[PDB]
Amino acid sequence: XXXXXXXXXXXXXXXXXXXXXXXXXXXXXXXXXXXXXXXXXXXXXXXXXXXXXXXXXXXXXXXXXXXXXXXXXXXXXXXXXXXXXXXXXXXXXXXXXXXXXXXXXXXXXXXXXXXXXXXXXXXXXXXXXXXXXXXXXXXXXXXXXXXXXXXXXXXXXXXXXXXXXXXXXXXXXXXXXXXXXXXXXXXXXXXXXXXXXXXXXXXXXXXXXXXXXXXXXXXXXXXXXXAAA
Amino acid sequence: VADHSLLSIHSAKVKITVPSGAQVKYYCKCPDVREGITSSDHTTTCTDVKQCRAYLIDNKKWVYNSGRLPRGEGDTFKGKLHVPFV
Repeated sequence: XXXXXXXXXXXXXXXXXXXXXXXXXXXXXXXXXXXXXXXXXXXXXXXXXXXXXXXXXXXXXXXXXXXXXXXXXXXXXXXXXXXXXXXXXXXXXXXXXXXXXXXXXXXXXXXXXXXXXXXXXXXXXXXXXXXXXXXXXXXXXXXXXXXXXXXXXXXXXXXXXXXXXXXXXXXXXXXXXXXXXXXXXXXXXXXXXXXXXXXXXXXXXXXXXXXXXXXXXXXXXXXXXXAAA
Repeated sequence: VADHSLLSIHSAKVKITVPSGAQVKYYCKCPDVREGITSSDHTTTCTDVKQCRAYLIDNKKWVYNSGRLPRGEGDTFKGKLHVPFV
């Protein structure tokens, strides 16, 4: 139960500002015994290093964000911050916080551990949001393939990315394929999530997709029946 | 060349800086950053100014090859240069 958790994502217009928070918890050490990085990963790219801080002094910034991003840290609240100003279309990325024990003051190098956060999405564009419509993909009795049936749900017409899809509140994970999103000719995203199950449990066991789209605040639980479809 | 005006203190740690982005070659007797090709670094491990590498690889301008020069260990760079007073 060591943890780093980002917050502050969103859709921000060009030449505006945004602030990202990374909350630090768990460990065997005092707060302030870590160096902290911000890293960003753009859509379909590698990892870009953004900036660093440790005890509130050792700082530094990539020329991409230099004189535009200010990293700061509060050691009393266990909080790492990135204030970003004058945003551009080329800052659009998943931002990760990550912690280093190489550059900590107490220098306990033998017992080294990294740790990275879960990532927070910053999109720089003209703003908007749209929630998905969620539709069952129904299993057919004629589509019984060797005792296996497939069922799913289609998550359609949303913006921006991402949606998260779970099955039966996380109780069904085996055989689950959640597809990458496709950008439709409408300019909106769509994806399908599917799962393969025993055909014998159709109409006797309940299957529910759980779809979350954070930018619209849409949470949708969808029952999938054994409708041939 | 030495320049211990660089090695200030970061209120508990010994703090190196740089002239203009020049190449400062740095580590201390303790274990910390071992080369030093950087902007202004700090020093996690050591504290004393008197046990650190305040160096200036600032080879934007060559020199005369005085006997009272420390070698630039990397290479025999160019800079063949005349004598006026033949």
